[PDB]
Amino acid sequence: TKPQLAIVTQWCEGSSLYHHLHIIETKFEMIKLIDIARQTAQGMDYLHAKSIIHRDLKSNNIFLHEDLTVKIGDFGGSILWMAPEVIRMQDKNPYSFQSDVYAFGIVLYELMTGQLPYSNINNRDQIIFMVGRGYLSPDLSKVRSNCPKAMKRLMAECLKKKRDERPLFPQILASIELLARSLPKI
Amino acid sequence: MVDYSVWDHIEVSDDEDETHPNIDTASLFRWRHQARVERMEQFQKEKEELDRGCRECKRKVAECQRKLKELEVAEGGKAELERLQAEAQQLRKEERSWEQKLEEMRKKEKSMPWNVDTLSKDGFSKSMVNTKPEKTEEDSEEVREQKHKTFVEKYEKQIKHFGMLRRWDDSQKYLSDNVHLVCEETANYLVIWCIDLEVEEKCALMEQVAHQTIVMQFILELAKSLKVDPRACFRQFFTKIKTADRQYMEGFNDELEAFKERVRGR
Amino acid sequence: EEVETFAFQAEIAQLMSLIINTFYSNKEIFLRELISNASDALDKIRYESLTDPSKLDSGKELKIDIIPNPQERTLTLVDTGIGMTKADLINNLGTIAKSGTKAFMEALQAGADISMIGQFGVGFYSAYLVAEKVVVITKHNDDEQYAWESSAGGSFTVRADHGEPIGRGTKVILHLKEDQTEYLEERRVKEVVKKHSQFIGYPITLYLEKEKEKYIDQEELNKTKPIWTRNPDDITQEEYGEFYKSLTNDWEDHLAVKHFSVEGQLEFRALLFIPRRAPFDLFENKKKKNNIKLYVRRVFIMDSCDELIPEYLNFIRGVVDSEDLPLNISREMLQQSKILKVIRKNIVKKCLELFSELAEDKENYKKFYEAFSKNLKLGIHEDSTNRRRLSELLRYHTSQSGDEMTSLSEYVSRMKETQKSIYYITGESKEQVANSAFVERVRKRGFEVVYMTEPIDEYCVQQLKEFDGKSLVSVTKEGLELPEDEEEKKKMEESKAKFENLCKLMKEILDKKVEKVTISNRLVSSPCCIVTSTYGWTANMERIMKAQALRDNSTMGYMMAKKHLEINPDHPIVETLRQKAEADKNDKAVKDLVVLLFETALLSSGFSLEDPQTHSNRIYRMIKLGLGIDE
Amino acid sequence: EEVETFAFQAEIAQLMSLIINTFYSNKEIFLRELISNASDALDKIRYESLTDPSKLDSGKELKIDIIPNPQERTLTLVDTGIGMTKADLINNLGTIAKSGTKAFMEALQAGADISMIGQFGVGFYSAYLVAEKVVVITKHNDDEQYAWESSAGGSFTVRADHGEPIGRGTKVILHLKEDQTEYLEERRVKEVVKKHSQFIGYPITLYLEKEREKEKYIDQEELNKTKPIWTRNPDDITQEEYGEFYKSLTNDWEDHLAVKHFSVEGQLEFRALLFIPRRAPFDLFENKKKKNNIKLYVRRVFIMDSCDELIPEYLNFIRGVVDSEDLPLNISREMLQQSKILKVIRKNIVKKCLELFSELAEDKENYKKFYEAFSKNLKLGIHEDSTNRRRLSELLRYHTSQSGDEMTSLSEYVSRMKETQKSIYYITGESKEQVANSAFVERVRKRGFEVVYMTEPIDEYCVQQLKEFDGKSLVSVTKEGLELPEDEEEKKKMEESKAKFENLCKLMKEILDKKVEKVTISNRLVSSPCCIVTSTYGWTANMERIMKAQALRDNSTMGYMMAKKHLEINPDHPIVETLRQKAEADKNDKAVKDLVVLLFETALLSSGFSLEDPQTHSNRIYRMIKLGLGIDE
Ligand SMILES: Nc1ncnc2c1ncn2[C@@H]1O[C@H](COP(=O)(O)OP(=O)(O)OP(=O)(O)O)[C@@H](O)[C@H]1O
Ligand SMILES: Nc1ncnc2c1ncn2[C@@H]1O[C@H](COP(=O)(O)OP(=O)(O)OP(=O)(O)O)[C@@H](O)[C@H]1O
Repeated sequence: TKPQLAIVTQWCEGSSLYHHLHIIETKFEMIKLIDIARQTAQGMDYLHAKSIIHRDLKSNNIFLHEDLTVKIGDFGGSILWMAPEVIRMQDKNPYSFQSDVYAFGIVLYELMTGQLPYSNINNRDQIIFMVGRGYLSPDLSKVRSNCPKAMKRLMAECLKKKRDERPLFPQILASIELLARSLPKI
Repeated sequence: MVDYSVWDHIEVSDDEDETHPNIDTASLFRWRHQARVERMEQFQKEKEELDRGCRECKRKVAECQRKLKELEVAEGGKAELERLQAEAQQLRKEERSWEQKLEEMRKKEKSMPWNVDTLSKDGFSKSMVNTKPEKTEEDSEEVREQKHKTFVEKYEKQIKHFGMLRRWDDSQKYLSDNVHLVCEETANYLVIWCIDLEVEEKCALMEQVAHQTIVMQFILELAKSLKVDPRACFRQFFTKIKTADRQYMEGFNDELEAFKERVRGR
Repeated sequence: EEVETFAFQAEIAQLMSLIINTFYSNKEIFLRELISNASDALDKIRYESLTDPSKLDSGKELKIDIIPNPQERTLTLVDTGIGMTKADLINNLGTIAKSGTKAFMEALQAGADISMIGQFGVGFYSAYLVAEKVVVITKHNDDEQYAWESSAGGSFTVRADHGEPIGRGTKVILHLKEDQTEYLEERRVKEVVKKHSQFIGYPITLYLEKEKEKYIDQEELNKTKPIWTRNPDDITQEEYGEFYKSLTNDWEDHLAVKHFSVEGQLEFRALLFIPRRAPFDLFENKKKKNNIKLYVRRVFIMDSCDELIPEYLNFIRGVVDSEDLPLNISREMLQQSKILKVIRKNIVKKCLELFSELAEDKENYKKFYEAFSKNLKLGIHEDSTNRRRLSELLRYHTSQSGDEMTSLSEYVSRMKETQKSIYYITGESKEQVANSAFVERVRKRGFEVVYMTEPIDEYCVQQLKEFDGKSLVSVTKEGLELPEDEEEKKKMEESKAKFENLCKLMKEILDKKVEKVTISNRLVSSPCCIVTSTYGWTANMERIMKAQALRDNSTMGYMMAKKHLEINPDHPIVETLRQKAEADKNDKAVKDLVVLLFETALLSSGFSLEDPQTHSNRIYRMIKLGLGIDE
Repeated sequence: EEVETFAFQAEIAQLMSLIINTFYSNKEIFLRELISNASDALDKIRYESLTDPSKLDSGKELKIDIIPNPQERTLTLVDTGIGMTKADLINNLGTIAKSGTKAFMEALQAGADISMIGQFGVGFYSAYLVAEKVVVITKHNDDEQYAWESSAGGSFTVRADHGEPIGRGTKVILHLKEDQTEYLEERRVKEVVKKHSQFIGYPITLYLEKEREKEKYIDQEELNKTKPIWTRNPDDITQEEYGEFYKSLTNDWEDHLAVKHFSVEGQLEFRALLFIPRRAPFDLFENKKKKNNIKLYVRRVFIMDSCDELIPEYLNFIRGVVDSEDLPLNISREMLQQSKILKVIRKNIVKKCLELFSELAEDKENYKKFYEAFSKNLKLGIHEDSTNRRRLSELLRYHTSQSGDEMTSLSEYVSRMKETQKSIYYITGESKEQVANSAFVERVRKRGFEVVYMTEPIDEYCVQQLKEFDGKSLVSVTKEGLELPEDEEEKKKMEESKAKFENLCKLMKEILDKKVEKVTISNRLVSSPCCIVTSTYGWTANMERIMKAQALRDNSTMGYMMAKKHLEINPDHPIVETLRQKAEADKNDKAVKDLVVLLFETALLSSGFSLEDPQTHSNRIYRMIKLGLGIDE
């Protein structure tokens, strides 16, 4: 004789983004692959404007929430997101904003290629030494058929050789937004 | 006057009203806390370094004063004296620079804000548990008789003052101090009061007093169903009967009519 | 080359209009302002008395009256304070932004037992929010009696008068408006006075007219003195309880109490409380929360529990009185909102210490736990800072303690030598889970399982992942491993090859549904059971999620987990099933038996069947066959 | 006797101290105030040129500029407006509570056609909140260039200045202090301008210094580019403009679905603009999120966006703007006073939003998309709202027993019922397959009647309140005492059959032992031996399941008041007839007990309820499997 009222929920841990692209297929269209790449760029810009660094952004750290909402976090081999300066052994402080930029670039490569980087050689010690000296890099030919050219320029810029000729995040965000609001199909 | 310039630089590490829709909080708090602790420890290293350097420099200054007193009787040491004078003067001027740096550093640790553990330091604190014997209920028949006589007489005067009215909010506050005071014996005397009002054949007074009495007895019967005393259950039925729905209103009306017929036939 | 200086001026008419029509929101705070002024005057005369008693020969008591009159529209507010002289009357009551209290405080020695309200200046002009003409009558010790009259225009008249003597106080006569004649009704006056100014140290009284028609003197406007100001070594239990009854309208008393106070730059004094039984509309929200108030010099400022305590500690009542803070022009809000978040930390810390102290005696903890247990598990879900201190007040039923709840740290004591990790199970009732298929093996080797039988337990156990370096492992998730002997391992390895053929055939009959069928070691006396996979929902969580009213559905398929089947290689039924499958490749009886076995396994492992009519028909056919009826 | 008249006065230093640091929070506000002073100035020169030109020989265009200087810690706010003379630099900027806008509006001949911000006269000292030294340089059409300068506290200097040519306008220079030196950057200024004042009618520009390859200066006028649309006439706008505004007001990669645009020219004046998102946001049913859907705007200046009562709870997806012209406002321009007009605004908005909902229900292609996403929010209006229930129940579209994959409506279903029928039949279940071939709807679907399906929790929450339609009552097919109007020959046959199945009733009630409160015989089944129905007053099965499953229950009270149930059997099935024949002879046998327990348990299983202890039933099934295969023992 005294009804009720519907009650709201709290939240839940949505699926990780490494599950979507590596253990399942979950292939989206080209437009949505753009929107996710923009969301991770904006969020890292906010952290980088208060002197907070992250030290790693493994693709499983990214949590593709309900509907579509990217949320970087920290909860945690991972020698595939590291910079050619992290694997050094001097001064115990190689970390800077450019290393975050490099990790973001590798995330972008995984995101539009659809495959794990360095699929050719399978030896951890060999890979770490090779990145050390006689350095290599992922081959850029492995791309989607309809992938644009504006970002292929952005990817090559994020990981060149060194920490002095790498961009900062406002330029990357501006480039991604410019490419985003120009793309019906290509 | 009215200067509020001191409360301008407070800092909290777990603030929830500044976040980004692309960072999950949770881990943001840990980052902020770690940065604050690291900065505090760096400044503490600097301040303790300056303090211990000043202490050892004062000890060495006392030692140099003792050496000067010794040389007041002795002779020969000039190059050492000149080197000590030059080094000590340069060290003292750079220490004055460092002291001014610390004096500005206090103003900066005002600009770099107060944290939680600089604003206040604790005083006294006490805590009790109230281990009371929560079991108190006197014999049913004796309480019935004594409450009947005393409480039923006094609150019968009260209920005779109250029953000639029909208001709800007045009835609400009257039941508030009733559940402060009254018990089931007052309810039984209200029942017999309605019963002997039936014999007196006051139709409109029957309608009003029966309205109030059936509301109270519905409180009573809900109490019987839940075994929770009428003292403890007054606000919920009142707030659901003042905002009673149409279906609840017609149910209440039909139950009122049924109870009126039952009492008239009783 | 002709720089010339000037001085800042002020325009008066716009200033007054702006003040009295813009500063404040409500129209009910004028009573608060007037009461504050009267309290200050009484404080002044009281302080001045205790050096020479020659200043109290005209009026010995200190009081405050309220006299309404609904025939002439007046709201007189007589008091017996210090009074004002002519020069002071002109210079403070007729000069905006100048206060006479600050001068008295500054000239007064250095440090005294005085603490007064008011330093701004624009406070008495708030009477013109609801008023048309105000009159003030005053008398001091060393002057005559004077009358002040104005109408919030641009002038005021001050004259000497003869009339009714007062001792030494001040009268404020208020001629009310035409559309605001609802402040001469007594329920409204009582509500305003009780909400705003009820801890003033002096006896406010009313002067109503009830029924000769008498003259009533109801003093009950405030008769509950503040108790947090005095020493904590002189309050004796019962004194607390009364203050609790007259604070929030209860018929019972409390169960615990804290009386702490911090010092430094930001200082306050708190009186937190814990109730006996939970209110039945605790999670109804909607209504503004008023369980913790905030006072400055014993005058209400603002109430809130959305920013002073977290959302899972809304059952605690108290008082947070302080001494000085950065207030607004209308003392109804606080600049620098970070002070509130600083206060919240100390409140939370003291509350947790109180809980830990109360959990010592194991006789009153049960009463607190059986009525306030959901809030703790709500806190574990969203509180990263203190989740280790809140994970030790958890009591669980366990299968080595009959009808008494045990603690989590007590569990880790009575473990075995080779045991790692804690075992748990989540169900819907305490007897549905006591005798299930999964438990029937680990409970035969002397191990322990805890019983988490409630809806919020899943929300808790999803976040708390380890305790004291031990891992929480469930009994229903794709291949738990428990310490065992080597010989058992060799025998199980042989049996795995023994049953390697029927296992594939069942996967053939059962299409997309199960995902892999395997031999298991978790059963001793049941044919088969269903387990889920590591990364995904469990059965109970799926059951809870499918019953939420306001939640979307387009993400259900992404989260659900697959299910495996466990064939136990000792029951006779499985032994004969292998016999049948060995000779015949496909017979109707084998198909029917496999389907029925899977269906009962689904029914007994917490899952909900998607078409009960088929199962019912299958049961009815067998009932018919074994008792006669042909068709 | 003697009467002395006086006049009021003030204390200047204390008043200034009150102004600076008592009724201004969120320091950033200062910038807004300064901008709101430039715009007004510009407006004046746009009004003196309408009657006659040749008051614009000094400047042609109107603009607002911002120049930050990171080296001397200054921030300039150049503006080419009307200007100020010498007699107005001492009577306007050197007197508390004195404005020049109000005196300007007084002299007009009630022609209106102008609207300027501010009438109180304290808004320069908000700019004083952040700086320690303020300098003003001004020029007018009939004076010489003059320079104001102050550092707070009973002083200001008004010397003459010959050091720079300014055509016509004003120039405000702030000397920042060491603590607050974050307003010289790009992000802070950009955010403050974009959030507080971006719909001002003039081109705010910025002059920051960049580096390219080298101190080359940059012109970033994009501080405001989107113009206010809601001031135009509704008929003269196209769809692409609306889409562009919606996109660059809440960032989203898709346009809108429907848009409303109205005005209210009564004693109260406001114009609104409401949209409808194409896809529902993910976190729209949370606890305490900072709601921001409808934003207020008094004269194109942001006031507040949270509000308590502007739209009711269930209308949350609606997003847009609401512009007014006059409201009771505080001294800080962030809070509303006495909150009475909000009721009128809320009523009007609700009415027009419902009008839009009804208008959209004509085409049969967009309504499917709207209803697939925002269906839940309509089934809250029937629950909470009580004066709009009648016209909110037409927009509900359910499945049915005659439409394969097509959602029909209640009004369509009313116009398809046969003459004899007098009520609507519905069934509340868990899924659509589980509800399609159940046992309750077996007689009503053989006569040829129509039942409506309802498979979701919010359907229970709504149906519990909606009890009528066109003066017809809804009756469920899973409750006690459901009557199908039919001829009394079969009713007499049922009465005759109600006498030979009498002893079995009391035998079954005795054996089940206070688990069922009645065991009657009834007419709702054709091919099923048993089915369990609940009482007429009390929770149904599925409602009880939903009540139990949810968290935060407070389950002390609910457990011991609900869940009444019955049982009913059919006199046609061979099982029941054989059972009656068998129990006729021996009233203390053994097989009958096992059989009745099995029947009751299976009927409980396939009717929505949940078993109390699932192990016993499974063991019984296993035992029968074992005995029907010859394992014995
Ligand atoms: N009833 C009164 N008795 C004595 N002095 C009074 C009385 N009412 C006002 N005053 C005088 O008025 C002056 C202050 O007036 P006003 O209320 O405007 O300022 P305030 O005390 O700072 O403000 P508030 O109302 O917040 O306390 C003081 O000089 C005080 O002595
Ligand atoms: N840039 C300007 N150009 C011309 N007149 C100005 C300028 N800035 C201020 N004024 C003048 O200063 C006087 C007082 O302005 P003040 O800031 O004190 O309040 P207001 O104009 O009433 O309000 P607000 O600043 O909120 O618009 C007015 O006469 C106004 O015209």
